[PDB]
Amino acid sequence: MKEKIALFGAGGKMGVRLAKNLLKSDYRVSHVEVSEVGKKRLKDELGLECVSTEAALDNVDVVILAVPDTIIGKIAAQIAPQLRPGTMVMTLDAAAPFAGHLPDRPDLTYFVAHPCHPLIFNDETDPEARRDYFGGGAAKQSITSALMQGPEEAFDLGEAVAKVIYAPILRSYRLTVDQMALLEPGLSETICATLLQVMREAMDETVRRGVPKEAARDFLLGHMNILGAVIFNEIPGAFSDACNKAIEFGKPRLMRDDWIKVFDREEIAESIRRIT
Amino acid sequence: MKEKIALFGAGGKMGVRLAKNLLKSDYRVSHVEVSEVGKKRLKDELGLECVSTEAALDNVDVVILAVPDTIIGKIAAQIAPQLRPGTMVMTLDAAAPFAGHLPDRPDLTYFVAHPCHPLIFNDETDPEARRDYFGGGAAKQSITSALMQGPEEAFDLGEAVAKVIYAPILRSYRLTVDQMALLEPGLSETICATLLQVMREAMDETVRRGVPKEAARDFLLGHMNILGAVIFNEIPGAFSDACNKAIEFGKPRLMRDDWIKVFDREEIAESIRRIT
Ligand SMILES: NC(=O)c1ccc[n+]([C@@H]2O[C@H](COP(=O)([O-])OP(=O)(O)OC[C@H]3O[C@@H](n4cnc5c(N)ncnc54)[C@H](O)[C@@H]3O)[C@@H](O)[C@H]2O)c1
Ligand SMILES: NC(=O)c1ccc[n+]([C@@H]2O[C@H](COP(=O)([O-])OP(=O)(O)OC[C@H]3O[C@@H](n4cnc5c(N)ncnc54)[C@H](O)[C@@H]3O)[C@@H](O)[C@H]2O)c1
Ligand SMILES: [Ca+2]
Ligand SMILES: [Ca+2]
Ligand SMILES: [Zn+2]
Ligand SMILES: [Zn+2]
Repeated sequence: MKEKIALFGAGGKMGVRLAKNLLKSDYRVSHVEVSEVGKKRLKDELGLECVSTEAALDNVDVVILAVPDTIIGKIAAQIAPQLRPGTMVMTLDAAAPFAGHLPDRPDLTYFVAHPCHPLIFNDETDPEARRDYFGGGAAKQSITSALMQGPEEAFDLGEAVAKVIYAPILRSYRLTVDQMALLEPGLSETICATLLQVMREAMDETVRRGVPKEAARDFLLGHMNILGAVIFNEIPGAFSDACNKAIEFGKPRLMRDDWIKVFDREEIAESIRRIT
Repeated sequence: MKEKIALFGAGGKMGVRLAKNLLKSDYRVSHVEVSEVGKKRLKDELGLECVSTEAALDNVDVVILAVPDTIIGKIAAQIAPQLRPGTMVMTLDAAAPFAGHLPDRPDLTYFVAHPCHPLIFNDETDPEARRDYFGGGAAKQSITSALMQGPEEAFDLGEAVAKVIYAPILRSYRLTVDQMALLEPGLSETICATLLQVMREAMDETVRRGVPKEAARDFLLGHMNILGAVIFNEIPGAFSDACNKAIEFGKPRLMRDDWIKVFDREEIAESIRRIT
C-alpha cells in the first residue's frame, strides 16, 4: 500500500479515467463526487462507491482536483483548511494555478500534471493502442509536470502519481507552470486547434466548390501525413521547390504578421483569464 | 501483356517509384531518361535499361511524363508529333495541364493522376505499411484522376494505369482538372503546408522560450492526434468549452479575414503560374 489520494470530481470525464488507472496501482484512493450521474458511472463502470469530503481527507497525502478549471479555486478554498502542511494539491491543467487561484498557503505542496496524448506519428504494434487517441488506455503518452510549490522531494511523488493516472507512459518531463502555459493554451489550443479548424474550413470549401467530400478528406489527411512527417523530422526528406514556393507566398497570404506574439506573457495570461 | 507505356523521366524521384510498381504488372514499359545518375539508379535498383525516345514511342498507347512541371510543356511539344491520334499523354500533377501547357492536339487523350498519400489516421496492421508515409510501397493510398480530353472510355484505361503506379490503393476518385487545382496547390500546399510550417514555428518558439525541445514536440504531436481525430471525424467527440474559446479568439488573432479567398480562381491560377 502506498500514499492515500483523495480524488475530487471522480465521476467526470478525467475522473473516471484516473479512477480506472488508479485501481490498477497500490495507492489507497477515496473518491468524491457531487453529481448523481457521476456517482452512477463510477458504480456501474468500476464498482466504486463515493465518500464524504471528511472521509476522503482523513490522513490524505495527495488531493487531485479533477474538477472544472473555473471552480478549482473555489473548491481548493473549501478544502484547504482540512489539509495539513506538506499535503499535495494536484491539478490536471496549468490554467487555474497560473491564474493564482490556489489558496495562500506557503506550507502546502502544489503540483500540476497534464498529458501530451499519444503522438500522431507512432508505431504502436498493438492495433488497440493504434486506436487510443486520448491516452490512458493502451497507447503510450508523454506527460508534463510542474512542482509549483513545495520541497524538491515532492516532485518525485507527484510525478509517480502522474505516471500512474496517465499510464502507459512514453516520456515524463519536468516544466515550470509558466512553461506549461506556453504549451496550453498557447501551442495546443490557440495555435494547433485554431489551425486545424482552418484546415477543416479549407477542406469544406473545396467540397462546396464541387470536390467530392471523401476525396477532399483523403487528399488533406494523406498530404498532412507526408508533409507533417517531413516538417516534424519523423522521416528524412525536404520539401520540393513547389511546396516551398507555396509556403513562401502562403505565410503572408494567410497569417497576420504578428501571429507569433500569442506567446507573449500578456497574451497567454489573457487566454487563461478567459477560461478560468 | 497489356498496353505499351513510355515512361519519360524514369530515373527521377517519381520515375523510379513508378518503374518499380510497373515491373509488377503486365504492362509493356519503355523507360526514357536523360541523366546518367538516373540511368544508374534504374540499372542498379531495378536492373532496367533505358531506350531512345523513338524506341519508347514506337506503337505506344500511354506516355507518362514523370518530368518536372516547368518542362512538361516543352517535352510534350517535342514528342507530340510522334504520337498518333488516341494516344494518352499522362501527367502526375495538375499544374502544367491547368496552365494550358499541353499541345494543341484535339485528337490526343490527356489524363492527370495524383496520389493522396496514406492517411495520417490509418490502422495499417502491417508495421511496414505504418512507416510508408509516401505511398506506393506498403501502405494503401487513395488517388485522384482527371480525363482532361479524350473519349469517356479512356478514363478507364488511365485509372487502371494510375492504380498500378500508385499501388496499393485505398479509394480512386474522378475529378476535373479545375478540382485537382483546388486540391493542389490550394488545399495541400497553400493551406496545409503553410499551416504546418506555422505550427512548427510555434513549437520552435516555445523551445526558444525554455520549453525542453522533446517536450514541445511530444505535446504538439499528441494534441494534433486527439484534436485532429475529433475535427476530422475519425472518432466521435466534441471540443471542450476551453478549446472552443481558444478557436473563437484564435481565428481573428492569427488569420487574415480574407484567407479563404485563396480558393478563388484567380488566386489558384497565380499559384500555378509560380510553379510552371
Ligand atoms: N477533458 C479533457 O480532455 C482534459 C484533458 C487534460 C486535462 N483536463 C483537466 O481535467 C480537469 C477536470 O476536467 P474534466 O474534463 O474531467 O471536467 P468534467 O466537467 O467532465 O468533470 C468535472 C467533475 O467534477 C465534479 N464536481 C463539480 N464540483 C465538484 C465538487 N465540489 N466536489 C466534487 N466533485 C465536483 C463534476 O460533477 C464532474 O463530475 C480540469 O482541470 C481539466 O482542464 C481535461
Ligand atoms: N516528388 C513528389 O513528391 C511528387 C508527388 C506527386 C507528383 N509529382 C509529380 O511528378 C512529376 C515528376 O516529379 P519528380 O519529383 O519525380 O521530379 P524529378 O526532378 O525528381 O525527376 C524528373 C526526372 O525527369 C528527367 N528528365 C528531365 N528532362 C527529361 C527529358 N527531356 N526526357 C526524359 N527525362 C527527363 C530528369 O533527369 C529526372 O530524372 C511532376 O509532375 C511532379 O509534380 C511529384
Ligand atoms: Ca486546458
Ligand atoms: Ca504539385
Ligand atoms: Zn491538453
Ligand atoms: Zn500532392
